[PDB]
Amino acid sequence: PKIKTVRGAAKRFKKTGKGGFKHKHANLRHILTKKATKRKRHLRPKAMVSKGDLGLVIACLPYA
Amino acid sequence: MRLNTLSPAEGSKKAGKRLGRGIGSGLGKTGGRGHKGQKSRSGGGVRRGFEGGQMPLYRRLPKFGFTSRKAAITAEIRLSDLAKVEGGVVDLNTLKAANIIGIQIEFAKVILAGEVTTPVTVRGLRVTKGARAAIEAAGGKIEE
Amino acid sequence: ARVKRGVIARARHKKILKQAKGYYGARSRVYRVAFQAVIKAGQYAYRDRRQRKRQFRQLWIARINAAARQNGISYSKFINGLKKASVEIDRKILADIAVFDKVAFTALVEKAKAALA
Amino acid sequence: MELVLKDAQSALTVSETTFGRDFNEALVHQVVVAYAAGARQGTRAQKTRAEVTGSGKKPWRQKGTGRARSGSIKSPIWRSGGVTFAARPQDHSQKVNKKMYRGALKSILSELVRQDRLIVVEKFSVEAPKTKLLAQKLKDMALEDVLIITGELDENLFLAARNLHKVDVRDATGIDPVSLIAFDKVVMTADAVKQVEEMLA
RNA sequence: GCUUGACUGCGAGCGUGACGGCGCGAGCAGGUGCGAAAGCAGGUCAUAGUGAUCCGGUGGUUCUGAAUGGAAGGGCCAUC
RNA sequence: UAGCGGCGAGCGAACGGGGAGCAGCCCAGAGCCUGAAUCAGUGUGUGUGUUAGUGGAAGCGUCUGGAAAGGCGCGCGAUACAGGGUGACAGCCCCGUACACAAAAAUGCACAUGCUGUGAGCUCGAUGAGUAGGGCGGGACACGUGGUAUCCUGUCUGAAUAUGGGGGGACCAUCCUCCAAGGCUAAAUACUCCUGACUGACCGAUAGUGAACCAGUACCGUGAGGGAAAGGCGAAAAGAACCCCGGCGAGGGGAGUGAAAAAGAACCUGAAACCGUGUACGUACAAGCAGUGGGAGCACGCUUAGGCGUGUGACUGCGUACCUUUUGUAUAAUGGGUCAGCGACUUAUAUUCUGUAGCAAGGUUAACCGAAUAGGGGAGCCGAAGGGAAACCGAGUCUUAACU
Ligand SMILES: [K+]
Ligand SMILES: [K+]
Ligand SMILES: [K+]
Ligand SMILES: [K+]
Ligand SMILES: [K+]
Ligand SMILES: [K+]
Ligand SMILES: [K+]
Ligand SMILES: [K+]
Ligand SMILES: [K+]
Ligand SMILES: [K+]
Ligand SMILES: [K+]
Ligand SMILES: [K+]
Ligand SMILES: [K+]
Ligand SMILES: [K+]
Ligand SMILES: [K+]
Ligand SMILES: [Mg+2]
Ligand SMILES: [Mg+2]
Ligand SMILES: [Mg+2]
Ligand SMILES: [Mg+2]
Ligand SMILES: [Mg+2]
Ligand SMILES: [Mg+2]
Ligand SMILES: [Mg+2]
Ligand SMILES: [Mg+2]
Ligand SMILES: [Mg+2]
Ligand SMILES: [Mg+2]
Ligand SMILES: [Mg+2]
Ligand SMILES: [Mg+2]
Ligand SMILES: [Mg+2]
Ligand SMILES: [Mg+2]
Ligand SMILES: [Mg+2]
Ligand SMILES: [Mg+2]
Ligand SMILES: [Mg+2]
Ligand SMILES: [Mg+2]
Ligand SMILES: [Mg+2]
Ligand SMILES: [Mg+2]
Ligand SMILES: [Mg+2]
Ligand SMILES: [Mg+2]
Ligand SMILES: [Mg+2]
Ligand SMILES: [Mg+2]
Ligand SMILES: [Mg+2]
Ligand SMILES: [Mg+2]
Ligand SMILES: [Mg+2]
Ligand SMILES: [Mg+2]
Ligand SMILES: [Mg+2]
Ligand SMILES: [Mg+2]
Ligand SMILES: [Mg+2]
Ligand SMILES: [Mg+2]
Ligand SMILES: [Mg+2]
Ligand SMILES: [Mg+2]
Ligand SMILES: [Mg+2]
Ligand SMILES: [Mg+2]
Ligand SMILES: [Mg+2]
Ligand SMILES: [Mg+2]
Ligand SMILES: [Mg+2]
Ligand SMILES: [Mg+2]
Ligand SMILES: [Mg+2]
Ligand SMILES: [Mg+2]
Ligand SMILES: [Mg+2]
Ligand SMILES: [Mg+2]
Repeated sequence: PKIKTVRGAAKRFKKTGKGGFKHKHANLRHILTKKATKRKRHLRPKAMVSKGDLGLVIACLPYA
Repeated sequence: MRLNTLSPAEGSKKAGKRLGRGIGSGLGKTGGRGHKGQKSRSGGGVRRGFEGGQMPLYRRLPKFGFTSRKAAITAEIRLSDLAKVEGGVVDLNTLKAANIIGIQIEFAKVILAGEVTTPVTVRGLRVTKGARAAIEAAGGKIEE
Repeated sequence: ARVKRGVIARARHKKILKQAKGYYGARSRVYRVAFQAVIKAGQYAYRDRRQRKRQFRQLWIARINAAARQNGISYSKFINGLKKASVEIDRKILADIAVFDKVAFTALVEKAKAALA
Repeated sequence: MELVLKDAQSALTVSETTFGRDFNEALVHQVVVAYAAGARQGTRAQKTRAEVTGSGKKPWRQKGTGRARSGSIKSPIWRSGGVTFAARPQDHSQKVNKKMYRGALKSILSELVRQDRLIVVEKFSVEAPKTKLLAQKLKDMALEDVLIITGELDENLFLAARNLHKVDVRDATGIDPVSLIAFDKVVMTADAVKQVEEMLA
């Protein structure tokens, strides 16, 4: 049968033009008052999945 | 050319691995699985994304965004597609008739990709700044 | 495509049992035991192609020593003497001469002694 | 590209694309193998340990008997047990890309021409459905093992050919890659050559 | 003494991590404080004072809005 | 995919598109004209099938052999060279096969034509209430109560009824669309205890059914239930008259049959473990994985008369099996009494990468149609554009009031 997407992964990663994946940074959901504006500002843009983790993401998203 | 003088191309037919057929094969005994543990077992191995119990990457990162229903009914047309319609009048129905866009597409944009050389009239479609200049340079026109 | 193994299995077992001819008891009769015996015979044969070269040189040396000492010189001085005389005759041949041509061996000893003189 | 006739004395003209291309052995091989795979029926099965007739009772207790542990009388280790990877009916057919099929046929036909195995004729007919007549016609033409391709498949020639095992008679629509290779000679009517010309072009 | 730079948007480059992350940062834009001025200031001599994701709450933002206009709900930003 | 989801594991649509197949009607009611229609039922024609059957071509000589269908030579049939049998492999010996025919009787079907009931059509009405909806509890919907539409209803309630009502995914307005609470309806779809025919890169007696055989038997169990083993003389029984030893035995030796009896029924082939008889050599002062390297002697062959070969192996150097598991095993750790047979990385569908082939800014079709491995079918799918959560913009885009 067709492989099933890991649906939680599909909600967290989007494939980019050269076949990497963008994700949102962790640590910007709550407990924000104590965090420096600089730290939070750098967490706001999307980031690319690292080399070590790409295998895990690709396994989860066969139809990306 | 006989049924007993045909050969496959060199490199086209690699023999499959056969595990567990003795020492000389190089895949005897353990069959490439190493010694013991979950991965050596029949049916053995952990599920996709499992990292040993550490919160996995697809759960320690946050969800983001929503899915647009409008994006699914919006297409992009290349300049190369404009010559492929019948009659040199590009609109949503003529693009559908030429199999350029799907039946359920409601909105389409012409972008600067490929080349237009024939003169064409684009009707009821959005056109990029660059596509507009290319269509008009090729003698065409864009009707809003 | 069911494949029966009997013809090939028989030929393989018979090949091993033929190489185990002369071995004692189960070693010439029983495949499981004969197989181990044939492997070990092969391991020893490999080792002993090296050992054969050691054992023969040891034998030649012992005989040269006996013959040299009958002519009033030790092996170690005899060999040194031959090397100083530029005689390149090897130990297989010297030991052969020591047994089969004692006058020629004596001539080699006198050559060795002259080079040491 | 010219092909000459036999019963009429002419030089018919055909395409270099169809009847003059180089022999692509790898392509032809793939299509011939696919054709043989498509002939397979794939009808068989064995019984897994689930399907062998017998009870699910554990043959003897897990511990204490001094025997190897047993779970099922149907174990594939056991005489009368299941087949470990019991066969099921299979579909052995392969996909052949349409262009690869047509490319293979062009290679085959071009090679038949190069090897002087394609014989073009104006007409090939028999007066009656009599095997003796066709046998006489073929020995006249110095043919024994031959594929005969006609425009319209007539009853008389089809019936005359049936009991000659070395002879087969097709219409141009019924050509297949294996039969073009398998027969020693291929006889084509001028009509059939046109139809194969149009089919491949 | 005077003050709100414990600023907002960004950030060359670098450190440290398997990763998630964490850290240092001149400089650029806007607006600000102190100083006559050069200047200094994006918290505190530095290194501890912390908790991913989910689910939900509050404010902002017509980004989305299942016939259409709205709305609900969702997104995005801030925050709990 | 959209969604659902301790937003975990997992679950998973629809809209819309391409196909197969297509078929629409009746009551909730009178009247008018009439019973015409179409379905059934029950009769008889009419073909056409089924359940027995009939005919069905063409070969001889010679060689080998127990036997010819084989070899060799020369003929003949073929709308028949499917297949099976016959003393080895047969188009022409036999049974068939292609093809052409056949039914007293029963019966299926398709027509046509009698007959019983069913009653067409047309104006004029009518239009399913403890129901829809609601509250509570559950269930069903991909949808876990969620912002949750829609469906079902155990419980308590309860409309409007065409100027009316349902739905369009909370809800409202507008617009669109449909008409619940009565019912019938072929085809395309599912399956095979069973019957016929045909097929297989399916098995070939530990396989294939549990069962090739008097097997769901023997046997086991109070019972439900469990559940085997076990095929082959030969072409033909010509299955061994008769004689001899023996207990009027068993068993054997002759004779005879046969191509063969070491095919003799304990029967094709007849492996291995295992057990014997015979011969050569070794072995009764000698210590251990039993071999290996060296090696005398003896016996028997042999083509220089030479050594050479084969068997044996006194004496001597070296030398603690195999598997597994381990840091590490002669290990006194595991496993194996031996042999023979069987016994473990497969299959399907998705997906990615490599190789290879085709075509190439294109590539490829699925179901299905087609007698078609052809051909048709481009519905789709992947690719030629990305950025952004998204609207949206687009070789850019996002970020930000704006970017060095
Ligand atoms: K491996
Ligand atoms: K034929
Ligand atoms: K500043
Ligand atoms: K003959
Ligand atoms: K026959
Ligand atoms: K109710
Ligand atoms: K309405
Ligand atoms: K059974
Ligand atoms: K059985
Ligand atoms: K020894
Ligand atoms: K251990
Ligand atoms: K133990
Ligand atoms: K693959
Ligand atoms: K490929
Ligand atoms: K940029
Ligand atoms: Mg937030
Ligand atoms: Mg290895
Ligand atoms: Mg192991
Ligand atoms: Mg381990
Ligand atoms: Mg491992
Ligand atoms: Mg298991
Ligand atoms: Mg834990
Ligand atoms: Mg299309
Ligand atoms: Mg077989
Ligand atoms: Mg033996
Ligand atoms: Mg079985
Ligand atoms: Mg096709
Ligand atoms: Mg301080
Ligand atoms: Mg401090
Ligand atoms: Mg939750
Ligand atoms: Mg709306
Ligand atoms: Mg709506
Ligand atoms: Mg006949
Ligand atoms: Mg025979
Ligand atoms: Mg109604
Ligand atoms: Mg309702
Ligand atoms: Mg209700
Ligand atoms: Mg409700
Ligand atoms: Mg309810
Ligand atoms: Mg419920
Ligand atoms: Mg509603
Ligand atoms: Mg059986
Ligand atoms: Mg057998
Ligand atoms: Mg008797
Ligand atoms: Mg015999
Ligand atoms: Mg026989
Ligand atoms: Mg026998
Ligand atoms: Mg002694
Ligand atoms: Mg003593
Ligand atoms: Mg002893
Ligand atoms: Mg020792
Ligand atoms: Mg240990
Ligand atoms: Mg050791
Ligand atoms: Mg020990
Ligand atoms: Mg011991
Ligand atoms: Mg042990
Ligand atoms: Mg153990
Ligand atoms: Mg043991
Ligand atoms: Mg895009």
